[PDB]
Amino acid sequence: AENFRVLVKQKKASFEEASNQLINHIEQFLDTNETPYFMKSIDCIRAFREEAIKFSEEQRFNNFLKALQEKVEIKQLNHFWEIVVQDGITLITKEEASGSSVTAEEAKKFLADVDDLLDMI
Amino acid sequence: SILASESLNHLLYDEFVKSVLKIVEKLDLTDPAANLHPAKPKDFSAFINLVEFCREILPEKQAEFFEPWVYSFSYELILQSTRLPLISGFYKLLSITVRNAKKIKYFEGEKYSCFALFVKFGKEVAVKMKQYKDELLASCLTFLLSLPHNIIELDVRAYVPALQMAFKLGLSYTPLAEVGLNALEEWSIYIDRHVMQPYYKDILPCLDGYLKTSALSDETKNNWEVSALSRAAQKGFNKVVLKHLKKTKNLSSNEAISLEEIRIRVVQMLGSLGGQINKNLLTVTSSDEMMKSYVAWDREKRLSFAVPFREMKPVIFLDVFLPRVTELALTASDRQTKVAACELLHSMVMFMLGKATQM
Amino acid sequence: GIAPGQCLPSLDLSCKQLASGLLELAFAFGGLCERLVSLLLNPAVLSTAVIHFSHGEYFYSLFSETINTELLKNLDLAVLELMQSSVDNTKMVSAVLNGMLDQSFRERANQKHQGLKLATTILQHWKKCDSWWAKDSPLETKMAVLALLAKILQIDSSVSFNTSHGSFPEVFTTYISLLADTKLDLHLKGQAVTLLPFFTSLTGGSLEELRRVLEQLIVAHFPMQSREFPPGTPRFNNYVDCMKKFLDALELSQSPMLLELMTEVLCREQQHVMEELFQSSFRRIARRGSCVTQVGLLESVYEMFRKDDPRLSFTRQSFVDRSLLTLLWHCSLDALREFFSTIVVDAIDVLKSRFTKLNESTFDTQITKKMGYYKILDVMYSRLPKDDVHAKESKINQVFHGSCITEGNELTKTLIKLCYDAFTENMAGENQLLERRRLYHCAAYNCAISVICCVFNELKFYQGFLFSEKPEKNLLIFENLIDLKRRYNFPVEVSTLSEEMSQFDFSTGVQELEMDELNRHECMAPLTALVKHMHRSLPRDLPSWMKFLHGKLGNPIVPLNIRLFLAKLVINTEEVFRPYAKHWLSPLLQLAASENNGGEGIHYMVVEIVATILSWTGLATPTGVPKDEVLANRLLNFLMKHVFHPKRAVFRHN
Amino acid sequence: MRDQEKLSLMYARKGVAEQKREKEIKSELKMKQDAQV
DNA sequence: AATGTTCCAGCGGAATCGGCAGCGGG
Repeated sequence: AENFRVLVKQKKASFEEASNQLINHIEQFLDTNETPYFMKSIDCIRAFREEAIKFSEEQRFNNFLKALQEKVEIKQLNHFWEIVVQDGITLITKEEASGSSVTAEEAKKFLADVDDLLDMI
Repeated sequence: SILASESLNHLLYDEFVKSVLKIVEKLDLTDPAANLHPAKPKDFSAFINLVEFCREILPEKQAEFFEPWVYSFSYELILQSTRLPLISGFYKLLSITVRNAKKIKYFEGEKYSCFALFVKFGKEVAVKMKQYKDELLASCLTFLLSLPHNIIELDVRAYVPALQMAFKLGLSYTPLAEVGLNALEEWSIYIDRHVMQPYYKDILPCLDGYLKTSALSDETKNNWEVSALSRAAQKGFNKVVLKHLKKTKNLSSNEAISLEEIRIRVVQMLGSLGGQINKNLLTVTSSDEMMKSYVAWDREKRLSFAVPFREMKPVIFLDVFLPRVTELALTASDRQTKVAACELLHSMVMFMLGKATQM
Repeated sequence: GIAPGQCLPSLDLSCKQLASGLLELAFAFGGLCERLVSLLLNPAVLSTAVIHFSHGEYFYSLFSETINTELLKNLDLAVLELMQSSVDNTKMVSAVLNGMLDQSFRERANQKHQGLKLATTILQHWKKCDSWWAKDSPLETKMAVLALLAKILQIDSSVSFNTSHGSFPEVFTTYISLLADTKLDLHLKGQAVTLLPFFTSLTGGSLEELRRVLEQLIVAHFPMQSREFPPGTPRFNNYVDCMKKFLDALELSQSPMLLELMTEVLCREQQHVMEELFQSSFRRIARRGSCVTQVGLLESVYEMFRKDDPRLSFTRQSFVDRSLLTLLWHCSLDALREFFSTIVVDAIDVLKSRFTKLNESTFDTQITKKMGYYKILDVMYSRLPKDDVHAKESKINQVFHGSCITEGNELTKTLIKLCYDAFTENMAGENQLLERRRLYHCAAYNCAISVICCVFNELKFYQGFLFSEKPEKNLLIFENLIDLKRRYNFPVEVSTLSEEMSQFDFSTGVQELEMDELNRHECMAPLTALVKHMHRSLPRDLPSWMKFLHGKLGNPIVPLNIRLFLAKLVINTEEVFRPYAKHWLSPLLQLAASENNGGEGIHYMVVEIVATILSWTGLATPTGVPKDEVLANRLLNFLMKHVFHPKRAVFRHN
Repeated sequence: MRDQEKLSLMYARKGVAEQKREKEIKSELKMKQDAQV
């Protein structure tokens, strides 16, 4: 699931039917505590970020970042937050819209009797 | 033919022979017929499987495929058999070798080396056979009588006691009787009709035991009792009967040879053997041994046994069955006759002892 | 003389033996080894009626035996100048090396020094062939390297296993490079992992590197969880092949490090595609000996289960449920005291904990921990004698400090009380984790069965522990064991040559009960077990426990599933309920006749119930009682009302 | 058994077993009668 | 040549019956 997963990521029929599936994949990869799974998940989110930027998918991008942030806050995982903040991935930061040239600030602003039975034996 | 094949048969045969030779070369053959097996146990099993497989694979397509292999095969087998004479299974391979080697002529005396090899080995084994037992002896007889002997006519006196031994070991092991018959046929036609002549009086009297059934052997039903083919036939001549006939035609009857087939072949041999030679089953027409056969074993009637009835108790004499009972027990040629004859002979001897010294 | 001069000089059985003797003489004359190697690697191509030759490959293929004998007579030279030409003639060099290797392997009986010398000499020159397994090398060459190495370290042993005894750094670098590449695919990596039983026996620092590269293999080459690609596709076939390779390698070398990978991948799926092979492998692992490494295996899987490891509860349960349990059962030892005493002290402590119902996640983790610990205790007690837990043995000696006045009955009651507390627990106010706590109660009762089956086989502790309930405070037993909501379906009807083939392998380098819906209730089998036990332990009725079952069974207010489960138990234990049959009519016949039996009036339990109830005829006399008579008549009327069932066989059966 | 095809294949194996048994017993009957007492 | 008769050819009803499938058992 290294190159075939990437080819799944690059394109499909619609902009769905592989989104939620890979959401489950990264969720179960986060469930197991092996770091390479976390690296695979960060690669997946990087690919999703570039694909959303290059395919006008800001809605999916921001919804996914908010959902994953809430989920990882809910569950007892820290090292995933460690690597994410070491990289920095959050919602769009330019103008809350498609395209602009504003430096990233939204990510920065959002992420700094019976008992007798026993003894009568 | 559909698959486009020029000489694949030749290569497969050659590789089969090479594989067999390699297996025999490293097998450590040091069940055994005399209280001895200081050898690897799983080697004889392998050897036996290979030997039977060879006998049921090698003889077919015996053609020029096997011709370049005879000398090498026979030489390896004869070496490793000379070093291991108690094997019972080098002789089977020798039998197959010689049968294939005389199916193609290969014998009119290179080739002469193989011929001298078999002359020596055949005489050697024909002398060593005199010390062997049932399976080893049967294999040795099979090999010996499988020798060409159309060309090995040399000292047939050495091979006659083998042939007749085979005839004795028939009546209980049919394949060996078949081998004896085939060998006698080959010797009669191909050997010169002047050196065989003094030996017929020795050979044929061994055949007599095969003519001892008088149409009383009805042990099994001599007709169809019930078959699915019979059931189908009883309701008409149609497709189901055709199917039952088509499946039963290719029964592949590999049961070796029935005893009645052997008896028929014995009669055909006797007839085909002439009328001069033919008379040699019997004795020699009022010599000493005939007139010794006309005298009762004992002149005075003993074993007077009174059969118990309700009122009489008449006396018969058991001393009149003893001859026929003994020749029956020895050479019954029928298992169910033989067991009854042996039982009666046991009882007779025991009666003999009892009357020898009773009250 | 074998070269055409005009298609091809055909050999024979004698034409080849002559040449064999001839060149055996030629080698007998003098050294001639350098010349022999020289024209053995000669690249002059031949052709026949196509070309596909090198006249050295043909030359070697013809003889290959006297050539190898001469090449082994003076091994050190021939090997050196053979690997001298590794780069330009890799095919023929590899073929000759394999030929000498398996020639020596054939001759490992008379000698042992020669194969070792050959292996050490090849390793001494392992640098000479680095282009073979380097990057950009053809994949066929890499497989050639793998097969060559497999032969090299299969002939004698992994004598290059420790402290760089041989050219260990080169071997290990080659092996890790082969396993670590990304362009390469799953089956070559499978034949690579076939060579693990030789490298999973070395100390840490490099075993860490092997573990890390194995983890990188498991990731990025295996399904997300499992069975995400369907059977038939090359992905599925390759994944299955790699799994079989891993499992046979693991069953060959009882290496703890492979457990934390095999069980790790097994137990993130609800049930794996090829799980039965996992359990067969584990059974093979445990049931052969070397008690210390068995303890190591148990400890490894136990550490996986016990450690914090924030993850799914289902995965943690699966750890013990599949891997550890099948390890414990099959064969560990009758004296495997190490894990035994290691777990006694800490299992009970976890059992003596308090359910922190604040977060569902931590509560689920606690339930799973207790369930696993106490299934472990179940298997402990089941496969273990009685004295070594009650007598003057290491029971008091380990649960308390040293020998104690009490004999062995401290841990017994210490766990039994909490057993009974767990499975006789009120559930009225709890509605958050139903199935999980149900499994906890079930396993509670299972190991209760196993323990009390070994408490000095006393006549009556079974009634007071297994069967005694306190309904006045909603302290029940079977209302906890049974789900009481899953409607059951109940369908209507359903020597020398062994050595030779081993040499060929080296050269090629290739070679009770019905589980329907209800007997699978994780308490059914042990229940029948202790019932058949305590019947065969020592006629109004047996003291109080069949009275308990009778009251729970012969009562149409006890909810349906308890009655069904008890009826199935009676069916499976009719052998022991037979001499008390006269009481088991109103319950059994009442259940069969009752039209509230489930579904359409299920026609499977009725079949077995009637077969059992009619088994003891001449006994139990279904007449003489008006309720019994009316129940029988109801049964008969209903039974003939439903006979047809268009299938002919079942109609005849009815 | 609700699957007619699976039952049929199981009896394919079974019936070829009785066919082989019948052929081998028919072959054996010859010498079995020949040497029977 | 107009027509009626004879003759030949073709279709269908009805009874029979055999085997062709498909369907259970071994």
